[PDB]
Amino acid sequence: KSPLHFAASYGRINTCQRLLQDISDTRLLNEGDL
Amino acid sequence: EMEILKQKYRLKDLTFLLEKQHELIKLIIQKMEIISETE
Amino acid sequence: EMEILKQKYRLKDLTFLLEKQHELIKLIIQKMEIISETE
Repeated sequence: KSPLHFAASYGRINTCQRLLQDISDTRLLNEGDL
Repeated sequence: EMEILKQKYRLKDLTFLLEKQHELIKLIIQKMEIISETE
Repeated sequence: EMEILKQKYRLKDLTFLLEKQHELIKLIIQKMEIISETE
């Protein structure tokens, strides 16, 4: 949750790619942290 | 007028250098690696 | 004239410190190591 927000916030593309490739259900991109 | 124009050019140069510096710092944040505080 | 000259000196000092800061940040980018985002 928090690591994905941090990576997307500061353009860490490698972390986002290696984190969002785990599953194809897409339950992490659609969320709001505060 | 000459002094005011010189001050304006100095401020414009400061602004341009600040844009370049901000871009460099954004690159530093983008490319640096973190292994301890990964939350 | 005195106030304008003081402002000009303050801006000159800001410019010099910004050059030094930009050089330091360029050094940071040059010398930092990246092990995660190597593309």
